Parts: sequence; structure tokens; C-alpha cells
Amino acid sequence: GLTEEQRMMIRELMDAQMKTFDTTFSHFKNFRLPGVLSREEAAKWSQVRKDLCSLKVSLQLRGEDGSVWNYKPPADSGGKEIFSLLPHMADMSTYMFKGIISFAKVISYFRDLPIEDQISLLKGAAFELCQLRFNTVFNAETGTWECGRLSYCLEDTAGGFQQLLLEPMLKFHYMLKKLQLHEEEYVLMQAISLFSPDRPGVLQHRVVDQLQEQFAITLKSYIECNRPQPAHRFLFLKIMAMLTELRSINAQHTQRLLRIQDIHPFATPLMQELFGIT
Amino acid sequence: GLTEEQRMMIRELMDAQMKTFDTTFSHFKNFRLPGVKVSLQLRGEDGSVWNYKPPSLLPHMADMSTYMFKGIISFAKVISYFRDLPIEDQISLLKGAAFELCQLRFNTVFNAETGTWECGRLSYCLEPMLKFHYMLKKLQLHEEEYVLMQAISLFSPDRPGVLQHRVVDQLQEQFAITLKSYIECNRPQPAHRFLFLKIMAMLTELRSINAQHTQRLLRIQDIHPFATPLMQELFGI
Amino acid sequence: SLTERHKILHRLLQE
Amino acid sequence: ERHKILHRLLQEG
Ligand SMILES: Cc1sc2c(c1C)C(c1ccc(Cl)cc1)=N[C@@H](CC(=O)OC(C)(C)C)c1[nH]nc(C)[n+]1-2
Ligand SMILES: Cc1sc2c(c1C)C(c1ccc(Cl)cc1)=N[C@@H](CC(=O)OC(C)(C)C)c1[nH]nc(C)[n+]1-2
Repeated sequence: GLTEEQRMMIRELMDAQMKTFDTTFSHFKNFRLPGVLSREEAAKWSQVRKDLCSLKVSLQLRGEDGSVWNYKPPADSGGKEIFSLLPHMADMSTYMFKGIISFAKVISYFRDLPIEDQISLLKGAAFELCQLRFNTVFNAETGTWECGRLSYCLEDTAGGFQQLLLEPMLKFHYMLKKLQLHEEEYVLMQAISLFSPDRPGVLQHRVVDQLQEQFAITLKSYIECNRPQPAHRFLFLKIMAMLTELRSINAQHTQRLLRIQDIHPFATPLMQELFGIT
Repeated sequence: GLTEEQRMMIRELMDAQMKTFDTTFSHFKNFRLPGVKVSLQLRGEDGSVWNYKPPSLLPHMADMSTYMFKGIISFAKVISYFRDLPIEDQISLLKGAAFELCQLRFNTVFNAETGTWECGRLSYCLEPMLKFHYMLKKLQLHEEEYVLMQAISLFSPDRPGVLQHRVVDQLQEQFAITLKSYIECNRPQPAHRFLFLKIMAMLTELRSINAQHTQRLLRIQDIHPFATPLMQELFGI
Repeated sequence: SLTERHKILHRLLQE
Repeated sequence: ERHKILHRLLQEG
């Protein structure tokens, strides 16, 4: 069984999640939407095109009457149009980041850390925790993140499923969903991600490293206690490998975000702080 | 192979169509939108598409119809034979033919393979009205035939309130004779057999569809208000 | 007669 | 001051 120190750890993480994750997105109310009836510089525009072509999503808005507005983005012509979704996604990301900051704030182990390490941990893990929360609303049968009345649908092409697996962020979401994790495993993953001692700017490397290990030990014990099936022999290491992949996707997304921001400013004030944009 | 009077008649009609039919809906603006069974697609210049799937659309359609009606009033005003009529007969003629000329203009953007009226920036995807549209489209009419059908409908002497019946009747006959001559001298392929008489029959069917729609809307407006001020005038509501 | 009941239509025809 | 919004969000209850 789990130790009571461990059962309480999970209880505090789960209460934090319940209080700070708007799973129905019912309080995401104000956001921008794409309009209705709307040398080195050129090399930078080229790379950003290849960044933005990596993830093609359509936006679905479902009304309370059952009607649906579907937005299909334009195909890459010669500029501007490739950015039509960026305001909306900035508002969506900023909304999610506020939720992650609120999650970290209610964790005892986080509040007790020096504030500049709190800031450093959040700047390094914000995208990762948002993606972990996004995985819980990912419908792998429809390739859709179901965000209440909003839905983000992967645009299906000629290659089908195997084409989507070419994008590391997409392969991440499919592979994690297949692990069929419980809410408790998800929230422990978020804690291990948040308390990464190796983020830039963390001074108390040893304290965070020790806390990260206690979350990892609690995750290992939870799996042993509630999933005794020999089918889950390596589940814990499989989760950890997903976290290693999330760090690589985090680095690539940061680099991509920065390039897009250079040629077309979109980041909200909170995003600017999280990503180091002046 | 037309007389100059007839060849001129078609020129004025075709120039009027070109100047008053916003085929792309490029100037349709400030319209109400569903949620803000017809499916609506709104296409931006960038190639982006907003699609509305139904479960509310009536306000939008009233705005779109009124826009089309404005184009049809503008069409009539730029035709010499219409402008020379007493204003009261101009009004009576436009009240009786507005729905018909809009449906004729909508038929020219109708795609019968998809059941979609493709109006540029707007598209409407899917009744005797539907039947009319599929049957008219099958005739593969030219712009010249459509615009003459619009004239024959516009200059209907039997419309309620028309006073100069004979003037309007003699004008209609001259349009109908010009249509007949156009087809004989410009369309010999056997698919277009009896085309003139077939068009004249479609116009009679459009007359009945117009009657049935007016009666429907005169009753619905009592319960659900949607008609724009101009629609209320045109349909006698 | 028709002119006063059709003020908008009359306006659009005149303009 | 580089993290004014983050500081405020962490301070609030
Ligand atoms: C404007 C912004 S802000 C942003 C993104 C964009 C585009 C992108 C993104 C960036 C680069 C490329 Cl090439 C593709 C997407 N991803 C989202 C994740 C998301 O909200 O999308 C899914 C819901 C998972 C589909 C995200 N997380 N954190 C941030 C800061 N962003
Ligand atoms: C609210 C309104 S106002 C209206 C309509 C609706 C719905 C309908 C209509 C009414 C009844 C059904 Cl059974 C179907 C459509 N049609 C339009 C024109 C239209 O949309 O044409 C195509 C369909 C594009 C050819 C039209 N013309 N004049 C009027 C008064 N209306």
C-alpha cells in the first residue's frame, strides 16, 4: 500500500488540479478568433513557414443549440495568412498558463521555494504542463482536443495517422493517450515536470531534485499498488520516457515560438515573460 | 442574326446585369450571422473558410435576400424601357418580380453537382424551388438567355396594380421575340430543342413558386419577425 | 398610393 | 521587474 505521506501528496496534487484545471473550458470566455470574410529576413520567413506547416489544426466552435462553426485555415501562399490562428492560440495558451501558475501556487512544496526559483521552474515547465493537461482532453480516435465548446481538430491528409506521427508533438499525444493513465498519474507527471532541477535559473538545484524524486517515488508506488497487473511492469519507466520526450518537444516549441515572434509579434504579456521575449 | 433593335436590347440588358449583379458578393457587408437546414460557408480572400453547420439562419437570409433585391432594383433602374414607365408601374413591376429575378440570378451561381449556390465569398449548401433550380440549370442557358428571362419576368403586364398593361405587354413581347431569335441564330445543338418554349414554361412555374412563397412569408412574419424593411414593402407585409 | 406605402422602394429607384 | 506579471500572479491568493 501507499504511505500516508504519499496518499496526502496525491491528495494535495489532485485538489490543486481540481481547483485550477478548467476541464470544460467554461471560463475561457474572451478570446480572439480568425476574422470572418478576411536576405536574412526572407530566410527567417522561410523557416517560420516550415515551423507553422508542422501543425495544421481546424477550429470548431459548438453553440448551445448544437450548431457548429468550423474554421479551416488557409494554405501557405505568401504570408500573413499563415498567422491567422496565432491570436487565438496566444489567448488559449495564456489562459492555460494562468491555470498552471495557479496549480503550482497551491502546492506546499512549491510555495516554500525561493520566488526566483518558483519563476524559473514555471518558465521552464509551463508548456509541458499545458501539454499534459491537453493530453487529458485529446480524443485519439478523432484526432481532436475537446475543449468544451471549442475543439482543435488535426487536419487529416493523404498519409493519415502515420503522417501525423511525423510531428513529435502529435506522436507524443498519441503515445501518452495509449498509456491510459489515471488522473493521479497525470497529476504526478505534472509535478515531476514542474520540479525539474535542471531548468535554467534554478539556484536550489538540490532541493528541487530531492522533491522531484519524492514525486517519482510516489508515482512508482501508486502504479505498484493500483495497477498490479504484470501488463504494467514497465509503466513507470514508460511515463518517464514520455517526460523525456516532452522536454525535447518543449525545446523545439520554444525555438519555433521565438522565430515566429521575431517576424510577426503575437505573444501576450504573460507569454513574453514565460519565454523571455523583451 | 438579330435586328439592331434586338441586338441593342440585349446589350442594355447585359450591361445592366454586369453593373448590378455582385456575383461574388464582394460588397455584401454588415449582415447578421447564424449563431452570432442550410449550410453556410464564408470564404475570405486568404482562402480561409468559416463553415456553419445547422443544429437562427433566417435573419442572415433576410439580409442576403435584401441585398439581392437591391441589386435587382438597380438592374431595373438602368434599363431604358423600365425607367420610362410611370413610377407607380415601376413599383408595381418590381414588387411582383423581385423574388423571381433573384431566383434567376441565384440560378446562374447554382452548382447542380453539389446542390450549392456558389456566390463567391458566400456559399449556401443544401421543394418546388429546388426542382426549379435543378430544371433551369439543366437547360445550360447563356448569360443572354438569363438576362432576357429577367426582362420577360420584370415586364409582366398581369402584375397587381399595373396600369399601363398594354405598354408593359408590348415591351414583354419584344423581349420574348428577341429571346426566340437569339436561340435560333446562336444555338443549333439538339440538346437545346424547344428551348424557347421551355424557358417560357419555367417562367410560368417561377410565377407559381413566387405566389406560394409570398403567402408563406405573409403568414410567418406574424409569428417570427425577420423581414427587413425593404422585404416588408416588396411582399406587402 | 403606391409611392407612400413603398417609401424605401421609391428611395432606391430614385437614387 | 523582468517578471512583473509573474510576481503579481504568484502573490495573489
Ligand atoms: C500562437 C501560439 S501560442 C502556442 C502555440 C501557438 C501557435 C502552439 C504552436 C507553436 C508552434 C507551432 Cl509550429 C505549432 C503550435 N502550440 C500551443 C499548444 C496549443 O494550444 O495547441 C494545441 C491545442 C495542442 C493544438 C502552445 N502551447 N504553448 C504555447 C505558447 N503555444
Ligand atoms: C428567411 C428567408 S427570406 C427568404 C428565404 C428565407 C429562408 C428563402 C427561402 C424560403 C423558403 C424556403 Cl423553403 C427556402 C428558402 N429564400 C430566399 C432566397 C434564397 O435563399 O434563395 C436560394 C435558396 C439561395 C436560391 C428568399 N427569397 N425571397 C425571400 C423572402 N427569401
